[PDB]
Amino acid sequence: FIVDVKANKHQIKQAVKKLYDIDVAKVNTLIRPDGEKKAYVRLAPDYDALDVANKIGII
Amino acid sequence: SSHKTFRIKRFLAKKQKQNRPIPQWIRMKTGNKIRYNSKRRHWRRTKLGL
Amino acid sequence: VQRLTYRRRLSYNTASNKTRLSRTPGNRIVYLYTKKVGKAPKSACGVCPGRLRGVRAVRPKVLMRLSKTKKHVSRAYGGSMCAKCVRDRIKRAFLIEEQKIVVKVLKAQAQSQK
RNA sequence: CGACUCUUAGCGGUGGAUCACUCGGCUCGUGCGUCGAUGAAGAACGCAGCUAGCUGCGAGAAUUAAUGUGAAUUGCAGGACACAUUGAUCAUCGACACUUCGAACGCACUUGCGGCCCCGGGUUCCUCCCGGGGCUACGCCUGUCUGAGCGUCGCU
RNA sequence: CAGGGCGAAGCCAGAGGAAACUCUGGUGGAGGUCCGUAGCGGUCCUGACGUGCAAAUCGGUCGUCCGACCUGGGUAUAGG
RNA sequence: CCGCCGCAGGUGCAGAUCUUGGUGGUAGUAGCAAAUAUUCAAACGAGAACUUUGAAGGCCGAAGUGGAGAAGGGUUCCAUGUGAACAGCAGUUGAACAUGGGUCAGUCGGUCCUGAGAGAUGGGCGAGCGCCGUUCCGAAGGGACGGGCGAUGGCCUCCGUUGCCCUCGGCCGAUCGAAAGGGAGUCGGGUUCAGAUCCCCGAAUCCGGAGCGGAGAUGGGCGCCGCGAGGCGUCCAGUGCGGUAACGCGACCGAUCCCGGAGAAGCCGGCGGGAGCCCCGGGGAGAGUUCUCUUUUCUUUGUGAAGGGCAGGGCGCCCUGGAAUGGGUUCGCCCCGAGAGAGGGGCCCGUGCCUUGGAAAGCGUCGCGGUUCCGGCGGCGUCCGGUGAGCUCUCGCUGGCCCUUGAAAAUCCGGGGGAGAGGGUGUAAAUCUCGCGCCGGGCCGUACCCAUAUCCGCAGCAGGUCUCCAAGGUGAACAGCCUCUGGCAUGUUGGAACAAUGUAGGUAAGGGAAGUCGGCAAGCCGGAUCCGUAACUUCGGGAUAAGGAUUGGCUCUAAGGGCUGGGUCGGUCGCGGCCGGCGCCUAGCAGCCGACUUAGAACUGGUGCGGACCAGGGGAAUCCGACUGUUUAAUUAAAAC
RNA sequence: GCAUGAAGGAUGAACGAGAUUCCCACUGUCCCUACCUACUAUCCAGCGAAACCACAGCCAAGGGAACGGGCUUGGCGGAA
RNA sequence: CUGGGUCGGGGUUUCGUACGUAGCAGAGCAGCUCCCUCGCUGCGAUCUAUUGAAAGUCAGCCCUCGACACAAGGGUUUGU
Ligand SMILES: [K+]
Ligand SMILES: [K+]
Ligand SMILES: [K+]
Ligand SMILES: [K+]
Ligand SMILES: [K+]
Ligand SMILES: [K+]
Ligand SMILES: [K+]
Ligand SMILES: [K+]
Ligand SMILES: [K+]
Ligand SMILES: [K+]
Ligand SMILES: [Mg+2]
Ligand SMILES: [Mg+2]
Ligand SMILES: [Mg+2]
Ligand SMILES: [Mg+2]
Ligand SMILES: [Mg+2]
Ligand SMILES: [Mg+2]
Ligand SMILES: [Mg+2]
Ligand SMILES: [Mg+2]
Ligand SMILES: [Mg+2]
Ligand SMILES: [Mg+2]
Ligand SMILES: [Mg+2]
Ligand SMILES: [Mg+2]
Ligand SMILES: [Mg+2]
Ligand SMILES: [Mg+2]
Ligand SMILES: [Mg+2]
Ligand SMILES: [Mg+2]
Ligand SMILES: [Mg+2]
Ligand SMILES: [Mg+2]
Ligand SMILES: [Mg+2]
Ligand SMILES: [Mg+2]
Ligand SMILES: [Mg+2]
Ligand SMILES: [Mg+2]
Ligand SMILES: [Mg+2]
Ligand SMILES: [Mg+2]
Ligand SMILES: [Mg+2]
Ligand SMILES: [Mg+2]
Ligand SMILES: [Mg+2]
Ligand SMILES: [Mg+2]
Ligand SMILES: [Mg+2]
Ligand SMILES: [Mg+2]
Ligand SMILES: [Mg+2]
Ligand SMILES: [Mg+2]
Ligand SMILES: [Mg+2]
Ligand SMILES: [Mg+2]
Ligand SMILES: [Mg+2]
Ligand SMILES: [Mg+2]
Ligand SMILES: [Mg+2]
Ligand SMILES: [Mg+2]
Ligand SMILES: [Mg+2]
Ligand SMILES: [Mg+2]
Ligand SMILES: [Mg+2]
Ligand SMILES: [Mg+2]
Ligand SMILES: [Mg+2]
Ligand SMILES: [Mg+2]
Ligand SMILES: [Mg+2]
Ligand SMILES: [Mg+2]
Ligand SMILES: [Mg+2]
Ligand SMILES: [Mg+2]
Ligand SMILES: [Mg+2]
Ligand SMILES: [Mg+2]
Ligand SMILES: [Mg+2]
Ligand SMILES: [Mg+2]
Ligand SMILES: [Mg+2]
Ligand SMILES: [Mg+2]
Ligand SMILES: [Mg+2]
Ligand SMILES: [Mg+2]
Ligand SMILES: [Mg+2]
Ligand SMILES: [Mg+2]
Ligand SMILES: [Mg+2]
Ligand SMILES: [Mg+2]
Ligand SMILES: [Mg+2]
Ligand SMILES: [Mg+2]
Ligand SMILES: [Mg+2]
Ligand SMILES: [Mg+2]
Ligand SMILES: [Mg+2]
Ligand SMILES: [Mg+2]
Ligand SMILES: [Mg+2]
Ligand SMILES: [Mg+2]
Ligand SMILES: [Mg+2]
Ligand SMILES: [Mg+2]
Ligand SMILES: [Mg+2]
Ligand SMILES: [Mg+2]
Ligand SMILES: [Mg+2]
Ligand SMILES: [Mg+2]
Ligand SMILES: [Zn+2]
Repeated sequence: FIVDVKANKHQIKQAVKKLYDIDVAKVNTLIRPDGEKKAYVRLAPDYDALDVANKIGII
Repeated sequence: SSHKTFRIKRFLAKKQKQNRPIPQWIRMKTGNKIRYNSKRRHWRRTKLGL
Repeated sequence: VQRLTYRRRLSYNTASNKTRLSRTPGNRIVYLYTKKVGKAPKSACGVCPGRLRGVRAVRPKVLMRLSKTKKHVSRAYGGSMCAKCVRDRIKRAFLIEEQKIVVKVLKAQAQSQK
C-alpha cells in the first residue's frame, strides 16, 4: 500500500485491519524517494493475499 | 549519502518530482508560450547546493 | 584467498568495530562482530592488584541478566572484596577493639595514682 | 585556358538592425490608510483525471457553503442525477475550513523525548500497550489559594 | 607508520686480581638513532608543460619516515 | 504617415583598451601524443576500428585497474525504448534522452550519554537590539518510602486510588554537543532486473510489562493406638545448603542510607596461546597435458548464533609443608621464611573441538524428470595426516618510556547495614537474580557511485579527497619483477608513413671536465659473505670510512632437533589381567618423525655467476648553523625560525 | 683592522637536498659528432579552437619626431 | 612463346655446433649384488660424436621461372 507519511505501523495495521476486515501479522514500512510511504502488510497465514487482492480490485 | 535526515530526504523528493518534462498537451492550450521546461536540473551539471 | 568486507557501515577499525573470522555452513568465511572483553571486579580493598574470583567477567549490562550466584561469592564482602583482605579486616577490627578495652580499663585503673 | 583575388549588380544564406505594434514600465495626482498568541510577515511540504513551472488552494487542498449571475469549462477526455436551469460557469464573499516550521509556546529541534486529564480498544478487573481528544512557553496586571520571615505587633 | 643496520642500560658465564676492579664471550633491545617503503614533504634537472592534464601539474632525482610524526571528524579563535 | 506656422527636448557618432549584440581573416590551422596493445570471426543492425558474443595476445598484479564503506552527490541505481542534442572521432553504446520500476529492521545506525565546547534561567551590565556569566548575588526539591488522618466503591471482596500531613531526598546546576568515543540484544541458508544481518525459510536473543512449576519448606521432641509400619494429640524449630580453604550448588527476603566495582582507556618491545591464510604428504570427484615422459598438473574437499561438554591458555587464588650445599625459572627477566620448590585443589577466559542446531541446508560430481521462469527429483562424495621464528587478526603474559601518566557521563552490578515484612505447623506465608509459558518493541536512514567517469576543482580535468579485506614465485621484505582470483581495453579518435626540430630512453673508437659561472646532466658505486678500516672526537661516534676478495650450476660431506620405548624371575584364567630374592650398566641406546639454515669439498661452463630486478661513488679541507624539528600553499628550504 | 671583537668572542665531534676549493674514480660535459628506439611533428578520414588584427607586408640611400612596409630617388616587381 | 611477382633452390654472410639418439665420458651418490662379481641399474650439472651443426639472410644482398598464379587492362584529360 501507499500510505500517509504521518501514519505509523500501529495505525497502518489498524487501518488495514478493519478497512478490509482482515487480520495482519506484520507491517514493514519505507519512505520511497518520491516522499511517499510504502507499507508491506503481511496478512495472517489463514488469510490469502490473492483472495483479498481480488476483493479490493488490485487484480 | 546513504545517511540522511528526514528533512533532507523530503527536500530531495520534491526536486526529483519537479525534474520532469512538460506534458505534451500543455502546448495545445490557448495562449500557450511554454515550449519546454526551462527549469530542468541534471544531477551532474547543476548541483542542488542543498 | 577470499578477501572480506565489513558487514556494517562503520568502516574504521575502532574499538566498537572489532570482528572475528567464522566459517558458515555455506562454505564461506565471514566477519562476526565480537563483544568487548569483560573484566572481573577489582577488590574494594584497593591494594590487591589482582581481580576477584568466582565472578563472571562480562560487560556491565550483561550483569543485569546473570543470576545472583554468578556475581557474588558466598562470604562476607563476597564478590566485592578479596578473601585475603577480608581476613585482615576481621582481625584488625577484633584486635583494635581489644586494645580499646585494654586502654579503657588501664585508664580506669590509672586513678589510684596522682 | 582555368583557378585564385578584387569590384559591382541579381538571387540565396548568416544575423537580427530598422519600421510598425504594446495586457509593461516611469512620473504626477486622488481616495482610503487595515497586520499578529482568535497564531502575522516569511518559509516548507502537499493538493488537479491527464499537470513540471506560474497561478490558486490546505488533507474539505487549481477548492466547500452562501449570495449574485444565468449556460458554460475546454488542450483532450468524462458524466443526461457528475454533460445540471431542481442552476453550468463566472464574480462576490459575510459561513465553514485552514498541514509543518515561523514572535512560535511541554522540552529539543532528531517528525528526538516527556508529563497531567478524559474516551475507545487489548475479555482491562490493576499494571502496562495502541489509537483519539484536551492541556502543559516567557513576561506582566487584577483577583484567588497555599505559604515564608530571630520584619512589626496583639492575646494566651 | 614494510623490511633491514648500529647495539645503550640491565643480566649470565668464564678468566685475571690482595683489593679496587679489570678483561673476554654471550644475552638484552635503548634512541626527537641510521638505510629504506607506505605516508608526509618538495631538492635539483633552473627537465616536461608553459592559449597546460593543471589559474602550480607531471617525470626522474630527492628530504623525513617512533616522532617537536601523519591524518579524519567534532570544537575554539573573526578583520586593525 | 507627412508638409507648413509655432512649441518642446533624453535631438545627429568613427574613435572613448567606449557599452551590448552580431560577424570575419587567422583556419579546415593549432590541436584531438602522460600512464606497453591489440587481433580474428560471428551476431544485431540502414550503417561497425569503437556495441555484443566467442577465440587469441596483453595489462592491473592483493600498497590492484579487485571486493566493500564514510563524507559528498541525489536517482546517477535497474529494466525497456529512442538516437534530435550531448558524451571534443564514431556509436546499434552511455552516468544522455523518454517511459516504468526500485531502498522493507526490537537485535545495522540515528535515537540515549557525556567530551572539548555551546548555552538558557537567577544576577549583573547595557541608550538599545541585546551582552556577560554557567554556580556564580536564587526561597533553584513538585519526588519517594513507612505511618497517620478523610473519602472512594472500583473487584467494598479489600486492595488499588485520591487529597492532606509527617518522614527522608546536595538532584552541588536547564538544555545541547559524536551515523569513528561510551552504549542491552541476529545469525545461517535461499530469493530480485535492481532490495536485504531489513524479505522468505529456519534457529536464537535482548529489553519492557503482567500463568504453571520449582525453591522458601515441611524438621525434631513426648505420649497414645498399632505385630510392626503408620496415624493421632501436643509443644518447639525452620528468610536454603556444601567445602579446612580458595570457593561451589538452580533459586536461596529485605528499605532509606553508605562503600566499592564495571563502563574506564597512553605509546613501544619481547614472548607465548587460538583461529583464518599459506605450505606439505596422501585419498576422492571433475578438469588440463599426453610426440615423449610424468601414480602427473589444476580445481574442489562446510557447519552460524545461542546452549551443553571439553581441550587449551591464564591466575599476586587456596591447603600441606618449610627451603644455604640456596633453589625455581624466562628469549629477557623475575620469584621466594611477608613462604621457594614439591604434592593436592580452586577460579577466570574459552573465538578452538565435539554435541543440540545438523544435513533436511550448502557445495562438488554423475544422472532422471517437469508446470521447461520447480527453493525439481535421485545417486555418490564432502576424507586422513603433517609442518611453521611464515603472514594477518585475536587473546594473554611480561617488560621499557615520560619534568608526557594517556576522557567523561549515561548505564548496569556486588557488598556493608538491618528499619521492616512474612506464617505458626499448614491446602502453609511473605518471598524468589531458578525453569518454562504469555504479550509488545513505536519513529527516521537503508537504492547506487565512493572516483584517471556518479564527490570538489566551470568538464568523463594526469590535481585533491578518510578507511577495512590482501594469494603464489623470487627475495630481507605489503620493494621491484612475473603469475592466480577478480577486473580492464590503453585512458575524449583511428589509418598511413618514419623527414627536419623536439619530448623520453640508449649506445659510442681514442682522450677524460680540455666543456661550463659551476661536473649541471649523465655516468661511476651499489646486495650479501669474509677480511680490513685513518685523521679527529663531546669517547657515544667517524663507519657501509677507505681498501680487498668471493658470489652460478651440479654432486657430495659435516653440523645444528622432536617423540616413543626402562620389557622384572609371568610359577601364571579377577600363553591378554595383577601380585612374586627383584632386572634396575651408559636409554650414554634403539626405533621413528621432521623442519630449515650454516660451513667445507669435488666436478663443471667461451671468467660467467647480487647475470633481470633490487641496490651508498669516495677522499682532503674551508664557511655557516650544534643536532633532530620548522618555514615564504603558487619563483627563496637557507647561513633564516 | 675603509668599517673585527666578546650573551656574544673563540672553538668544536656528529649532522646538512646549506656556500666554496682540490684530488681519485667516472663518464658524449667537451674534442666531435654519429646511430638506434618510443611518442610526436609530417600525410589522410572525422572533429576543430585561440592570441592577434588601422591598412598592409621586397629592399638601399635620403629626408623626416634625429632607425620607413607606405613618402622621395633608385634597385626592381609574376598566380596559388 | 615474353615479362616481372610470389614461393622454392643455390650463392653470400651472421652467430657458433640444434632437437633427438648414442657413449666403460662425467665429480660423485643410491639401489641390486653373488648371477658373474667388483658386475649391473638408477640420479646427475657438464663433456664427446652425429654436428662449421642448427637458425636467420632483402624486407633496399647476388644468381636462378624450378613451381604457382598474373600481365593484351582500369580511370581522367589533351589539337596547330
Ligand atoms: K451559483
Ligand atoms: K559514501
Ligand atoms: K554514537
Ligand atoms: K600513536
Ligand atoms: K558442526
Ligand atoms: K671543469
Ligand atoms: K634539521
Ligand atoms: K641543508
Ligand atoms: K646435440
Ligand atoms: K660439432
Ligand atoms: Mg525502516
Ligand atoms: Mg562535479
Ligand atoms: Mg553495509
Ligand atoms: Mg559465584
Ligand atoms: Mg540579402
Ligand atoms: Mg536566420
Ligand atoms: Mg459553490
Ligand atoms: Mg542530536
Ligand atoms: Mg611484511
Ligand atoms: Mg650484541
Ligand atoms: Mg630518525
Ligand atoms: Mg633517516
Ligand atoms: Mg610522494
Ligand atoms: Mg624550468
Ligand atoms: Mg610548448
Ligand atoms: Mg587531524
Ligand atoms: Mg587528531
Ligand atoms: Mg580590515
Ligand atoms: Mg523624449
Ligand atoms: Mg544623447
Ligand atoms: Mg559605431
Ligand atoms: Mg571624433
Ligand atoms: Mg593538422
Ligand atoms: Mg597530435
Ligand atoms: Mg607494471
Ligand atoms: Mg603483470
Ligand atoms: Mg608492491
Ligand atoms: Mg562526437
Ligand atoms: Mg546504468
Ligand atoms: Mg535522465
Ligand atoms: Mg529508538
Ligand atoms: Mg550567553
Ligand atoms: Mg543529547
Ligand atoms: Mg559509536
Ligand atoms: Mg545491493
Ligand atoms: Mg608511537
Ligand atoms: Mg565452529
Ligand atoms: Mg559456540
Ligand atoms: Mg546433502
Ligand atoms: Mg600472536
Ligand atoms: Mg545482609
Ligand atoms: Mg547498500
Ligand atoms: Mg580525476
Ligand atoms: Mg587521484
Ligand atoms: Mg563551484
Ligand atoms: Mg601481501
Ligand atoms: Mg613482493
Ligand atoms: Mg599507448
Ligand atoms: Mg583505444
Ligand atoms: Mg578518462
Ligand atoms: Mg652497443
Ligand atoms: Mg668514449
Ligand atoms: Mg673506451
Ligand atoms: Mg682517467
Ligand atoms: Mg675549465
Ligand atoms: Mg673555457
Ligand atoms: Mg647531479
Ligand atoms: Mg670521512
Ligand atoms: Mg659486487
Ligand atoms: Mg670558503
Ligand atoms: Mg640546521
Ligand atoms: Mg629525523
Ligand atoms: Mg615559494
Ligand atoms: Mg632543507
Ligand atoms: Mg623551493
Ligand atoms: Mg634560530
Ligand atoms: Mg670596530
Ligand atoms: Mg658586532
Ligand atoms: Mg660560546
Ligand atoms: Mg629600408
Ligand atoms: Mg641609425
Ligand atoms: Mg610599421
Ligand atoms: Mg608626398
Ligand atoms: Mg632453370
Ligand atoms: Zn585485598
